[PDB]
Amino acid sequence: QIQLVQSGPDLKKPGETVKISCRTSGYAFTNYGVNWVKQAPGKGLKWMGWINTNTGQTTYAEEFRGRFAISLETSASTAFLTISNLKNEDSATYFCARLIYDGDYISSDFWGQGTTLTVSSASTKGPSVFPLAPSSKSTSGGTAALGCLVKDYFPEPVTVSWNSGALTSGVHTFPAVLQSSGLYSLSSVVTVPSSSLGTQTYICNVNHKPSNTKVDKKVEPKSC
Amino acid sequence: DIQMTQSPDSLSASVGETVTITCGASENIYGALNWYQRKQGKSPQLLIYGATNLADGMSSRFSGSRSGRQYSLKISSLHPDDVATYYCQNALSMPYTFGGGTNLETKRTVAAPSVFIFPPSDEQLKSGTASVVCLLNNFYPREAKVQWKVDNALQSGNSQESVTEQDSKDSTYSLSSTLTLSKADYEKHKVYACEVTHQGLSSPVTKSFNRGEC
Amino acid sequence: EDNIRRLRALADGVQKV
Ligand SMILES: [N+]
Repeated sequence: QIQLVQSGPDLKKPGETVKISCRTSGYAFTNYGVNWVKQAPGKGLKWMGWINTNTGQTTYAEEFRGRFAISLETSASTAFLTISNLKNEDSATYFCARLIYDGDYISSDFWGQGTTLTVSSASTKGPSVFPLAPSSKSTSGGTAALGCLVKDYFPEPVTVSWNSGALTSGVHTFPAVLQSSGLYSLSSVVTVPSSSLGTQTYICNVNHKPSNTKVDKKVEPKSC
Repeated sequence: DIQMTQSPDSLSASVGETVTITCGASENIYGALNWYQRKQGKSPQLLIYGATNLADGMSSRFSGSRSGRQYSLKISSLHPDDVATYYCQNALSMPYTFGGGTNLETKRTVAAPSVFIFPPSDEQLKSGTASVVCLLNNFYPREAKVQWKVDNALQSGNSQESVTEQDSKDSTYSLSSTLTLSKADYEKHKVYACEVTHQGLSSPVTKSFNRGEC
Repeated sequence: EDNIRRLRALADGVQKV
């Protein structure tokens, strides 16, 4: 299977340097280009640049010509995006995509999962995870809702999953919102069968990689 | 550099309806145009290449056309899972610049939210804070008014809302409202309630609990 | 129009598969 796996999210201070990696597999690395796309929050896709995985030739959009460098580790089928002298405006999610050219048309046919970079003076803070316990007040006949409150973290992102991924149906993970404190908070909820309560174990798995915070919170019923 | 002008910014249509998104190139780009679909929380996916060619593993309901410097993405029959942001891209000469993108949403019938409420956990209360959460599940349209009342006193300034992106199966939204109090303030009151006002509700709905029982 | 497309790609150094 063709895959492009990028390095994880990162928090950097202004003026520092970050190196984002794109580890590819499932195809002949040096027969296809690699290009990078930036997406700042609440903005569209912005094409950044390209590297020839064979010749090493690079080309950048005007905006990114100065502090940005695409490079290779060919033996490892990997491409890198290096950003120097980081600015607050560099906070964004970066994608690498495979660039294919079939002799007629050029396109990004396979994409990495994205890498979220935050540039900030502030230090990282890991979330506190609290249960949203199911009760008579979160029950509707045969369905009950329950969840996790993921509170007070910085920066984005945080990943939330249920029962280590085994539970996906009925899950709503809400967009993070900024609190007055300058920290994010979100909740993840799932609707499940009421008859499963007290029998089916429910655990939300929360991962905040920038702070290295991993929490598995078991959510149990409450009297209400 | 080629500038791509995408139109419109956002677009809403009923299921089964045909939808059209357009892109204008600042110069002739000779049919070298891609469309990408971006579903919420996922990576962009190649949708159309060479202006008119369907990418591998994408629905035949999608097609592309060209008229001079005007490129069109067409969906013959809209399905709920088509909700996404669509991007065109200059693919002739570098830089392969994108258009501004188009948010596609579904129109569906009004749907009343299911309202649930969660009292703060013991673990949180031990830390000195109390977060109360009101959940509005699976409703349409997105517009909803949520109000908090503590011992029947309307709250202001101490709550925050978050709403999901439109659901790819039933085209509904969900919303969480979180009310945050100090533990001290929380324990000075009994009845916590959120009152929900919505198109699908003939009159506003209240979900409430009594502290000390919760 | 494949004429121009192929020239532009050539000009940019794009890898053809
Ligand atoms: N997007």
